[PDB]
Amino acid sequence: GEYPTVNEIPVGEVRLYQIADGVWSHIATQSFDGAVYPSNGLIVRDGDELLLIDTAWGAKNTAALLAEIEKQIGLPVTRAVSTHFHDDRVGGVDVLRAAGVATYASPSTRRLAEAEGNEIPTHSLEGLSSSGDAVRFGPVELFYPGAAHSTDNLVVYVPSANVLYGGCAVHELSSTSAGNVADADLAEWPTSVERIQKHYPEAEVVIPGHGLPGGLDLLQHTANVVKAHKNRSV
Ligand SMILES: O=C(O)/C(S)=C/c1c(Cl)ccc(Cl)c1Cl
Ligand SMILES: [Zn+2]
Ligand SMILES: [Zn+2]
Repeated sequence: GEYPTVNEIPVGEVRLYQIADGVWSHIATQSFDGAVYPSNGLIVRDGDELLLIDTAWGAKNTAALLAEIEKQIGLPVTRAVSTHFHDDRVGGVDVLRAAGVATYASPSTRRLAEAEGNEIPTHSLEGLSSSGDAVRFGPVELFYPGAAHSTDNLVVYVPSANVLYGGCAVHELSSTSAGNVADADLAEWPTSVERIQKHYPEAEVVIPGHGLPGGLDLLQHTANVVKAHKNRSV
């Protein structure tokens, strides 16, 4: 009865975990380049509707996510935001868009998704192109901390619950490296994390893109891991 881990979730199944009143994470697993990884997203209650943050990493997982939401929560998902362009965030957007969900991402994320051959959210989120930018979107704040895991990565804050969803710019405490840095800005990532720390000092829960949620220490840990990664790589 703890947060589910990668070995507890078959590929194709999705679990929900209650984080706060009206805030849940969704957890799925997927195979990528030969290994299996867990991945998180967020669900936030918006009246009698739900806001989804990130897909469940693929069409089949995302269909399973919608079914699990309908079963466990029973409110309609009306909008979704993808927090960067990789398949763990946008894979499944076509399933959402067919199910009548309005899908959103920054123009940067949409253009990078198109270039990569990934699914593309329908609507552009303006006002997030400069580091430190923040905009309101239903029950959350979207924040662009600067380049980190990717140049387009957004974080999401739920002010009613002081929940910070860091997406893939934030690592779990057990992480020992920056992971796949193909699209990363390793020089900027620690500064981007500092911007998050300064902007959301009252966060009570921090949810990484992959792995276990914790407190504010996930932010400092991430900066530490990324600096060490860069040092080892240099
Ligand atoms: O480290 C992470 O959080 C992710 S999203 C790595 C990644 C990369 Cl860099 C490209 C493609 C894909 Cl599918 C993944 Cl999972
Ligand atoms: Zn990514
Ligand atoms: Zn990721």
